[PDB]
Parts: sequence; structure tokens; C-alpha cells
Amino acid sequence: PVSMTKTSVDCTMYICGDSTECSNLLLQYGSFCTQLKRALTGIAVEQDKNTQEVFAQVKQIYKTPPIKYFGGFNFSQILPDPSKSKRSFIEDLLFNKVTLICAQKFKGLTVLPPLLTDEMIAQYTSALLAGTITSGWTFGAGAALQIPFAMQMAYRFNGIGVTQNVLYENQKLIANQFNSAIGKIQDSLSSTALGKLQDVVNHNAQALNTLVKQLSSKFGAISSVLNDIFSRLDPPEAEVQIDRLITGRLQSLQTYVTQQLIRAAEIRASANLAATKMSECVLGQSKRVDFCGKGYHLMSFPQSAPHGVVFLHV
Amino acid sequence: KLIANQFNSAIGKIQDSLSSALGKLQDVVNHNAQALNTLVKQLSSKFGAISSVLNDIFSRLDPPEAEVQIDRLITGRLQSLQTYVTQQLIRAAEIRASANLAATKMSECVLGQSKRVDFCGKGYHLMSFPQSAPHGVVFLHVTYVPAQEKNFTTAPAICHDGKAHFPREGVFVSNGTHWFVTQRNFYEPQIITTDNTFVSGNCDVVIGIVNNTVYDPLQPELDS
Amino acid sequence: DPLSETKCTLKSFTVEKGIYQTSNFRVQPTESIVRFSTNLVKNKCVNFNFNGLKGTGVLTESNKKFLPFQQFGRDIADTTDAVRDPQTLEILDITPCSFGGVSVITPGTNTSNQVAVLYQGVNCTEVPVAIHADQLTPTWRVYSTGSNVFQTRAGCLIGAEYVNNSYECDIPIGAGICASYQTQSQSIIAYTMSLGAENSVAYSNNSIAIPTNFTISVTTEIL
Ligand SMILES: *[C@@H]1O[C@H](CO)[C@@H](O)[C@H](O)[C@H]1NC(C)=O
Ligand SMILES: *[C@@H]1O[C@H](CO)[C@@H](O)[C@H](O)[C@H]1NC(C)=O
Ligand SMILES: *[C@@H]1O[C@H](CO)[C@@H](O)[C@H](O)[C@H]1NC(C)=O
Ligand SMILES: *[C@@H]1O[C@H](CO)[C@@H](O)[C@H](O)[C@H]1NC(C)=O
Ligand SMILES: *[C@@H]1O[C@H](CO)[C@@H](O)[C@H](O)[C@H]1NC(C)=O
Ligand SMILES: *[C@@H]1O[C@H](CO)[C@@H](O)[C@H](O)[C@H]1NC(C)=O
Ligand SMILES: *[C@@H]1O[C@H](CO)[C@@H](O)[C@H](O)[C@H]1NC(C)=O
Repeated sequence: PVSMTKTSVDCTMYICGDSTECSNLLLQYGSFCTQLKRALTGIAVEQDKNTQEVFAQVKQIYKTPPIKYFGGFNFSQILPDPSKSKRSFIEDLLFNKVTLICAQKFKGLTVLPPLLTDEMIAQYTSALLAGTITSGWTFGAGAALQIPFAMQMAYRFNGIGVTQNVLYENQKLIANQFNSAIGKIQDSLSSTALGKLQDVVNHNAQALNTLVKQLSSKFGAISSVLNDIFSRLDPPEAEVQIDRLITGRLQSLQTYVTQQLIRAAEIRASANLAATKMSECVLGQSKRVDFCGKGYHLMSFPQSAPHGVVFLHV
Repeated sequence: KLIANQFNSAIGKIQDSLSSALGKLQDVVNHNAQALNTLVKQLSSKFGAISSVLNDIFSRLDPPEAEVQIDRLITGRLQSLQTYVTQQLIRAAEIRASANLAATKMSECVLGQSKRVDFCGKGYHLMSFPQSAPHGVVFLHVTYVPAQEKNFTTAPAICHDGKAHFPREGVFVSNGTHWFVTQRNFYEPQIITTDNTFVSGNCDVVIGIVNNTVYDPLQPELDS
Repeated sequence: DPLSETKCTLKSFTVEKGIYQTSNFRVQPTESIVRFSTNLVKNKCVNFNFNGLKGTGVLTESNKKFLPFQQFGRDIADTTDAVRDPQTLEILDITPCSFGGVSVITPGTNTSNQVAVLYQGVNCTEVPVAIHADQLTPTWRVYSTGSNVFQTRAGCLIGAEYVNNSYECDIPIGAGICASYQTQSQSIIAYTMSLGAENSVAYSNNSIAIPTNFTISVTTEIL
């Protein structure tokens, strides 16, 4: 996972709705609401930076040659097509695998869209993939230095300590094994794995739904409805029963913003890990054990995903 | 001398950058100052009581009635101070993660060379220099960014005497007609040599193999 | 001014360059209706007591139908979502008093007092209908309707002229849309932000690129 759903709340709408008296008492609470807005705006800006650090690791957008023959290796399941949101087939499977908002909009909890849309993240993915296929690790260090892909795979074999003749005697076997492995990856996606991204989406939907359910709570006041207790109580006493309601709803909003800050720190750590894997494994070979797959890591491909990135570790 | 001059020019460029970027450290200082200023501002909240300050509630209301109003103020002030301590714990965990990253960059990049891509600058990392900063560290990553790329016609191997020759550490290139062996990151064309290239297999198994003469250093010494 | 509303939200007259989510400072009058009698007013933000249901909201016709026993409809948050008044047994959907989040894209206040307003999640045709521009100041009527009205998936952006040309993002609005203070008479422009320069690597079966030189570059990393 890379990003999280950017949510922002309007206090005047969540704790009071359209009551004027409640808003004046909410104003008495004062800087309590400004602090909860700053935290959510910092979370949203942090989730936009986390997407920019993971996917925008390349300065120039690279394009694949119009004829696609790279050493006999098939990349058509991972390269984007011009028929479609220009995404690849394995990216289409990943976006199809991961899947009430009007009620949250009517309670002041709105969801900001990300700064980079999925077509732009897919273009970043296609640029890093085209640089990886056509240039190897040389586009990460500087300008893109072309290279045949068989000789690039010989450089990776010398990186893992295998002599170059093993690939050049078995290039058809290595290409067929790579194509069969990419077909297994397709079958493992379409037939049946993306638990982290669905867990992130389900956790944000469950926290938002818990914040919607916190309005149905009297918090010990006679009634949850702000207007009802204004009519069923004397005006000095009603202030005590709304103050008890604004205190409880502000405690629920603090709980939501605190858990969202902890979840945003976890997603920020995972996005720093994903950006580290995108530099070390996609833009170079890694001698780090099990940091880029179980095996002598050869190479990696990035593939966009709903609020996340999927690395194909060869 | 070219490497020394480019390093001195790069150090002057870092000086001109800073003298005219330190957004993270000023952001940390501004978040601490904003949290302390918000904690000061929250004392102006009445929290549903008759007044924000303690003394008029003790002078105005009788002890049973005050013990409810000052309990409402105390609970709210404890809440504001629990919010501040929670946000300081979360930002301290963030600063702890950034300090763990800075300590791993000071070990892997300043105390040794790093083969980790973009862990110590954009390019091939050579070394790093640490500098102090207000609540932070600044690494000057000296990197080798290769430039002046030139196209060449390349081959995976060389047919000589019915045998396939692969480079030990390098790459076969050609200027037009003529074939040479060189390193990868820099262009130093050398004569294709049995000392340079190792022999393995036959010419039939290698795809894209070309024909060339591999120079043997023993043959002119045999005639001498 | 959305800029003065930004000054009210930030509690400072010097407003830096960026986008700021501002609170709904602008106020509106609400009429009181009691029906168990008071004449029913629809499609505007009024206070209501429909058979003791309390609440405040814009009353609109509802496609959803109630069973004969049901006298009102409830939402997820235990607030009232549909009502059926006793005087006339018609269904009335309870929209809230419609506010989208006002985000004010502004350069430095010192740099310019010109500002653009993004209304989040509403359509550009219904934006004077939504924020009730007929009850506000004409300064807000400038930013509610007029020229330079663009549509982004983020919402309706009013006050920034959309330019086809793509530039590095300066003020992030969303979904690729970014705004900047540029000379076009320097004004606020909006654009789809640029990923980078389009490059094509010249791959072939027997072509390699080898550098004949280098650059010793020192980069600054602040932690
Ligand atoms: C040479 O290049 C083109 C595209 O890269 C490819 O179609 C052709 O088969 C290649 N020939 C070989 C086998 O080197
Ligand atoms: C790559 O695989 C796809 C589907 O498996 C196939 O349609 C395509 O022809 C393959 N590419 C080549 C060059 O054979
Ligand atoms: C190499 O060849 C390509 C295609 O012919 C050309 O665009 C490029 O300018 C050439 N030179 C270098 C230094 O890449
Ligand atoms: C290639 O390099 C060799 C040795 O430096 C030189 O003799 C020759 O003139 C060069 N050019 C061509 C076109 O072979
Ligand atoms: C290399 O030489 C052998 C023997 O002289 C010949 O059979 C082969 O065709 C040559 N290779 C090419 C590419 O002409
Ligand atoms: C916004 O208004 C335009 C023009 O009336 C219409 O075509 C479009 O469908 C509307 N969009 C939504 C989401 O209502
Ligand atoms: C490499 O670049 C430097 C300037 O950056 C220049 O003085 C030098 O002559 C260049 N060397 C070659 C071989 O082009």
C-alpha cells in the first residue's frame, strides 16, 4: 500500500448540522476544530507526497519502441495497450480485484480525490517499465542508455554471480520460463491475494462508518437530536445537554483523527518501503536477500494498484 | 584534475543553493510551535462553563456549583492536554523513523560506499559528507552521474576458431567496421584479447554472435 | 471575500501560496415552519417541526416511497432523511442545507489578492443553486457564477482559466489539476500538470549507448 483515502471533515456540519446555537457553542470550543482540520490536511498532503515519492521516481517519461521484441521475452501482459485509461492487462486485473458516500457527504465527511489520477500513475508505471526494459539500471543513475535485453539480462546474471554463457546457451529456456511465470501471475490474479489494499480500503470505510454511527449516540444527554433537547429543555439547562453532546462528538472526532494519524503513519512507512523497493529493485538489481523476491533477485517491474503498487519480482 | 574541479564546482553549487530547501526542519519547528500555541490558545475555551478563568468561578459560584463547573473545565483541559501528548507521541514516532533512516544513511553512505540505488543520491554513489543542521542532518552525497553517451553496435559474443568468446568484465562494441571490448560505465576501447575475453561453448548456441579475430598475446612473443 | 474568508480561517492576514479549506463563515436566514399550521416552503433551507421531528434542512420531493404505517424515514446516522407530513401525506426528502467545501486557491497575499474558488463535489451548472448565491454579497456572486468556470473531478473551479499547456504543479487542486499565478495581465491559470519530458529510448537488437564522459555531482539530502 502507498496511499490512503484522503478524508476531510467540516465541524459545523458533523457536530451541529445546520443548528445556529450549536455552532455558536462549538465556537466556544474554539481551536479544538482548527487542530483536527490541520491534522487531516497534513494527512492528505502526506498521502499525495507518498504517491509522488513512490511513482514519480523518473524525470523523463519513457516510451516503448513500436516493435516489441526484447530478447524473446513477452512483456505484452505487463505493457500498456493503446486500446483503452491506458493500463496494462495485469494492471486491469489489479484494478478490478479491489473494489453510502452520499450519507457521509451529508454529514460533512468528504473524500478528496488524489492529486495523481490512475491514468497518470499508470503513465508513471509505463515510464519506469519502459526505462527498465530498454535501459536496465542506467536510467536510474542518469540518462537512459539503450542496451539489448539479452545483454541486460547478462548484466543481471553477472550481478547475481552467474557466468554470462548460462543465459546465452539457454536464452529460449529463460524466455519461456519468464513467459510461463507471467502467465502464472495472470492466473493467480484473475482466478484468485490483494489483502493489504482491501484491508486499507475496508479500514477507512469502517472508520468512516463508525464516525457516522457516533451521531446516533445520546452520550448520556436525553436526546441525540440537537433541536429536540432545545425544545424539551430550559435554555440554560439545554446548553448543559448540548455541551455534553458537543463534548462527546468532539471526543469521537478526536478518536477518528487519532486513529487516522496512526494509520497514516503506518501507510507512510509502507510507502517509504515501497519507494525504497522501487529505487533498489526496479531501477537497479538488489543483493539484499528477500528484499526483491525469494531467489537471486534479477529484476522487477512496477504495476499500479488501487492505493498501492505491485512489484513483479523476476 | 577534472574530478577535483567538478567536485569543487559541485560544492560551490551547494553553497549557492543554501545561500539563496530546508523545509523539513522548519516544518518540524513550525509544528512544535503551532502545537504549543494551540495548547496556549485552548486555555481561552470556557468548555461550557461560565468563564475560562478559574478565579471568577470560585468567587461567583458557591462550592457545590463550582465543583461541577471546574470539573467541566478540568476534564476539557485534560482532553486538550491528552490531544497534545498524543500528537507529540505520533510526531515523535515520525521523527524516530526519520532518525532511524538518517542513522542508516550515516552508516551505509558516510561510513562506506552504497550499491543501493538512490539510497545515497541520484547516480552511482561514491561517498557522503555529514553536516549538522537545526534538529537534523544534511548529507552531501557525491555521486557519479555518467554523461556524453555515444551509440555503438554491440554483440553478445565473438566467434574465433569456431569458439564463442564472452567478456570477463565488459561489453563488445564496434566503431563501424572495427570491434573492440570496453567497460560498461565508461568508454575505453581495448583490443579483444584472450586475457580480456573467456572462451565458452560453440558459435551455434549463442544468438546474435558475430565473427571477429581475438588477438592472442603469446603469438607475437613466439615469433620474437 | 473567499480570500478574507481564508484570512478568517487561518487567523492571519498574510496568506501563503497554496490551497486552503475554509469554513462556511457566510450565514443564511432560516424560516420556521410548524405543521401538525404554517405554509410549506420547498427547495430552500428552512427550520421544520413536521409532527415533532424538529431538524433544519432543504425540503425536496422524494422518489423513495414509505409503507402506509411509516410516518418518517431515518438515515444511517439516526438523523431524519425522509418525512411524510400529516397535513398532506406526501413524502419530502430532507436534503441538508447544501454546502460543498470551499477551497480557496490563492498565490501569496503579498503577490496578489486575486483568488480562485473550488467547490468540492458539486456540478458547475448547479453551483448558484447549491451555495445560495442569491442571498449573499455580490463579491461572492462574482465567485459563484460568471466567466472562467471549469469542471474538475475534484469539483467546480471558478476564477482560474484552464490552459491546455502542461506545467509543473504549483498549487495542487486534484486529479491532475493544478493552478499557478502566471503571465498570460498575470492571473491564476489552471492546467493538467506535466509528468515530464516525453523521451523514446532507441532500442535495437545490436545497439548500446556507452558514456564517454561523466559528472561528479554533489546532492543535498536533509533529514
Ligand atoms: C531485431 O529487431 C526486431 C525488433 O527489435 C525484431 O522484430 C527482430 O526479430 C529482431 N531480430 C533478431 C532475431 O535479432
Ligand atoms: C505474448 O503473450 C500474448 C498472450 O499470452 C500473445 O497474444 C502474444 O502473441 C505474445 N507475444 C509474442 C511476441 O508472441
Ligand atoms: C543514437 O541513436 C538514436 C536513434 O538513431 C538517436 O536518436 C540518438 O541521438 C543517437 N545518439 C545518442 C548519443 O543517443
Ligand atoms: C575505429 O577505431 C580504430 C582504432 O582507434 C580506427 O583505426 C578507425 O579509423 C576507427 N573508425 C572506423 C570507421 O573504423
Ligand atoms: C563466421 O565464420 C564461419 C566459418 O568461417 C561461418 O560459417 C559463419 O557463417 C560466419 N558468420 C557469419 C555471421 O557470417
Ligand atoms: C453536470 O451538468 C452537465 C450539464 O448539465 C451534465 O451534462 C452532467 O451530467 C452533470 N453532472 C452531474 C454529475 O450531475
Ligand atoms: C568531459 O567533460 C569536461 C567538462 O565537464 C570536459 O572538460 C572534458 O573535456 C570532457 N571529456 C571528454 C573526453 O569529452
